[PDB]
Amino acid sequence: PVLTSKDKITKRMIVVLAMASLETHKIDKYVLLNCDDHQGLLKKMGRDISEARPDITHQCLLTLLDSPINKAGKLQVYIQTSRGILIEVNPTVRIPRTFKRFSGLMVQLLHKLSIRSVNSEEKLLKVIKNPITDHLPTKCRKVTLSFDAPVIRVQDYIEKLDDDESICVFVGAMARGKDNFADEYVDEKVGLSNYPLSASVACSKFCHGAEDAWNI
Amino acid sequence: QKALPASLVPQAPPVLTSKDKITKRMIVVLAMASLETHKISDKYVLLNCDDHQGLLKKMGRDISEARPDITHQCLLTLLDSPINKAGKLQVYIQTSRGILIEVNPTVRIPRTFKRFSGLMVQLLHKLSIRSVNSEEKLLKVIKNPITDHLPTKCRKVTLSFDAPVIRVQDYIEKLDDDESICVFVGAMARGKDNFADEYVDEKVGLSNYPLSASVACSKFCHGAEDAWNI
Amino acid sequence: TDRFKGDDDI
Amino acid sequence: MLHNPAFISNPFQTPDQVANLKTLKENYVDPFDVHESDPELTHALDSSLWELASLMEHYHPNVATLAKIFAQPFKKLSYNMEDFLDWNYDSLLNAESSD
Amino acid sequence: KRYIPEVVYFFQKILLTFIVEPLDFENIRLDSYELGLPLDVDFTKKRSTIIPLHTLSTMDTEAHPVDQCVSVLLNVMESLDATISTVWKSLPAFNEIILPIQQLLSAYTSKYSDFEKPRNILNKVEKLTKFTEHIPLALQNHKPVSIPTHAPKYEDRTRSEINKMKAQLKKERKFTMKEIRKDAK
Amino acid sequence: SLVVQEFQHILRLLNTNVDGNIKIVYALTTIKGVGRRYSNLVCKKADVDLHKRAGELTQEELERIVQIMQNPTHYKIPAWFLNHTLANNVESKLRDDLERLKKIR
RNA sequence: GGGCACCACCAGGAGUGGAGCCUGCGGGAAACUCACCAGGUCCAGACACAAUAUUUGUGGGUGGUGGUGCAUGUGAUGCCCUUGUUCUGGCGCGCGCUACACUGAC
Repeated sequence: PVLTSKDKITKRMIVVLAMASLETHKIDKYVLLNCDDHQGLLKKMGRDISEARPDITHQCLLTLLDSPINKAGKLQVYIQTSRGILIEVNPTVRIPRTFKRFSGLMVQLLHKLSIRSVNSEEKLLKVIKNPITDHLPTKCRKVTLSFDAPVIRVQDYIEKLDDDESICVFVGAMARGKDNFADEYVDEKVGLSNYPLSASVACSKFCHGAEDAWNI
Repeated sequence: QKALPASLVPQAPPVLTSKDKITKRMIVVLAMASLETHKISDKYVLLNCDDHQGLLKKMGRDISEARPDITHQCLLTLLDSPINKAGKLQVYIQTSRGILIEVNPTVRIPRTFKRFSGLMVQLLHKLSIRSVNSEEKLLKVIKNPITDHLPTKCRKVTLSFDAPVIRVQDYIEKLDDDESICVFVGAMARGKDNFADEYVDEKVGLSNYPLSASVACSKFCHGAEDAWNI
Repeated sequence: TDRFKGDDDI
Repeated sequence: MLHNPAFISNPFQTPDQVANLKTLKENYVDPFDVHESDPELTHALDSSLWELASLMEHYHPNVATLAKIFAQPFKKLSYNMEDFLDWNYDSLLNAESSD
Repeated sequence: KRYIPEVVYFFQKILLTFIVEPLDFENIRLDSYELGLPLDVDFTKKRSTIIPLHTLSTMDTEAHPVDQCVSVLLNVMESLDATISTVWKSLPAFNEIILPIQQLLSAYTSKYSDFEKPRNILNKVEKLTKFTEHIPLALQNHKPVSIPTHAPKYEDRTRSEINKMKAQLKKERKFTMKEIRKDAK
Repeated sequence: SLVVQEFQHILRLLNTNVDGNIKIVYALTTIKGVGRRYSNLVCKKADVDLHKRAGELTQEELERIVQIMQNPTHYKIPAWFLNHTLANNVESKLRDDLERLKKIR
């Protein structure tokens, strides 16, 4: 089946890439504001150099998209831009594995403001207005994956949740930033390991554990 | 009932290379990964899939094959993984051409593809790369074959799609004590899983669904950390 | 020191 | 007497061990006796330092840091009590001043 | 919301001063053993409380009645219970913190058996101790540190210029030698 | 049941630091400049145990050997106790004259 | 069908190739075409109470000589973004030998 926001009952996993750095620029056409492609232009724009990194978004995106629970069709991706742009990402698209086509896809998304298939039956990538609760389902639990919180074994936690109480997992995809951004949305903070991880490996660990508790 | 350990400074775990051939640990190889050199003529470069296709064509090989992106991304998640913090695995890259690469478990892989490629061509022509402190060579191109570099008490499997599926937690709990594991992954774009079937024993599968090499590596990493309580 | 941050730059 | 792994819980174990942990956490009783004069017989190997816990929750900054040095991982062994000796209210005030 | 051991010592000393008018508590070092409170208390609620109206009490305290000492006693009771519920219930050393204070007020009850604010102090003390758990400490636990990592390396002018000039000298001398050899032969 | 004791780690002597557990010979080598025979002779000159540790050698004998190292010649001590353009011209000349030699030959 | 071979099989052993010396054998960080890059100079110059013949002693206003679609120039428009004047410079191949092995040194 296909899981959309128009479904709002059954158990599912919804991921949040919070304040993911995704900025575009106009050189004469558009270019993504990738750090290593141009840093002097960022020096001119005043936006700090090591803060706009959409390759981390690419890595997290590839991880969530090729996780086996995606083949199980049980997740969906919500991106929150740092500038107020919600983006819904559907569970059945093949986002490019190459950074050139990926960055071009970002700039054309950012100035087409919607993406539908040429298959033209359902959409692929949607640009919808924040807050996120408009699409967040009814029995929804909102958990930050934070380093400071006490850690919890994923299997015990996923089974400790109820049946239809669906889960939304919040990760700040940035390199560096203070982790009290999601509090006005999240229920609670949980840790996962004794070490400063990466966003991608944390999301992979979480979908692996959820895979184990639902036995995919 | 039993005393606490005498010192309680939480020390770093002992870092590992191949010269240790005793300790029970984990090793991941990347098989048939595409990392090829060329000299454009006034600059050497690593062969890349998207941007240079007709020059791949004039060389005559397959753009469907020459792609290091999956190698880079798999390497990133592996050397980022928390078992790599616990210091219990190391990386061997077996190129499509044939070169052995030992990657130390203390390097920091460059996050962007351009910096990664520049490092890779420097490696493939220079044979060794030092740190920013310049006393330890983090990358070691070394001599075939890999089983003549592995530890002695290992089991060698490949990760294939057609194989029957198991739970890796079950497998690592089925192992013995000093018996390390050696998992061969296929980082090819599109090819047959016949690369090391004279090297290793048996094929293994992690789902009835096809994966990527990256998420397969993540699955094996997290089965490892759950089996070893880390 | 370095933990999911990136690299230095010349 | 400072921290006990039989009372720290592990996330990596069974309902069996969690239940047993709860039972022993209920049934524990400190066997220290203070009116005892026999120093080998005051069972003081079977107690914790709640006093040092409160010293961690001291009021003053210098004393608070000197208990968080007890909480921080045990690095060194030398402190030179001959230096730590001469202190009272007067010298303390001197150091701090310079309905 | 912090803690003061000097305050708990103050409580020890002052209550033994109002009991002494020693053997059960010789760890105390009292000061003026005399000015206790004999068995003549009326303990009505109309007795003088704190009355924080200061100098009228302070500069004229010396002519002691039973009433002013009763007042300063009940001031002590209020101050104790207030900072009890403010800090001392929360503190981890609560148990042997309030052990000798419980001794003191139970001694007041065995002396008189008449007050009710000390009696309810004792009752809430029993409630708080029956309530709280009193587990040993776990101060020494640390997350495992990781491996030290590093960073890769990849990409003297006059000395290197001397190097290149020396290479050019060697190459040119050898080449001219070859040429002279050939033409002469 | 009681016995009392009569130990100092890496020292800062003369602008550089020296280790603290090894014998006085290896100590006086890691002090910057001087040699083994110098070490053995000045230590038997100050009459210190050769076998003792650098954790040993407490402050009085320490400052004594500091006096000795700072002023050794006062202790009957010997002196072994202390411690482009032409290239351009010749290149250009030979290359020019051999150029002319090629041309005439 | 038969025989042979360290230019074959099989088992191993040792070399060349990293670094230095060398007889010898061949022979495009930044900028669609009076831009960028890099340097430095002009300025980032309301007022309210007291007082000298515009400035001082004491309180304080700050985003648009803004971009901007769109409908008939009409919109106390929605978003975005602000946080310019001035001169200068941009060899390949190749054999030998020596280093680097508590496979120790004195």
